[PDB]
Amino acid sequence: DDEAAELMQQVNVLKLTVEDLEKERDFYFGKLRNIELICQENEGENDPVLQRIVDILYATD
Amino acid sequence: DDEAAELMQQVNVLKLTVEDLEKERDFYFGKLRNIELICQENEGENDPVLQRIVDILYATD
Repeated sequence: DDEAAELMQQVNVLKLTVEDLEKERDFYFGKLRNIELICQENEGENDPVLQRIVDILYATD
Repeated sequence: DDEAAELMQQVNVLKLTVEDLEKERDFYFGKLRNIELICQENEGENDPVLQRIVDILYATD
């Protein structure tokens, strides 16, 4: 009685959590992609500020 | 036998998924915050390109 019900509730909770995180992850990622394009389109400016933004975008750690 | 075991496996899978998404969500979010600061520090430039980046950062949809 207990065990299966407890796990089913946990699954439901984790499913809602994953859905919210997925949407947030995609929302933020979308912004980064839009920003990456803006930087790319203006590479001809030789702007040090965009270089900083570019380096942030491509950083691994 | 089946039910409880099936749900326990699903929980384990969802836990791993949430952990990965959380780290990705935070990774991307961190970049956006760093970029927001770069834009803020250079607001005195009146640069239309940074205005575009700022508007992307603050967009809701």
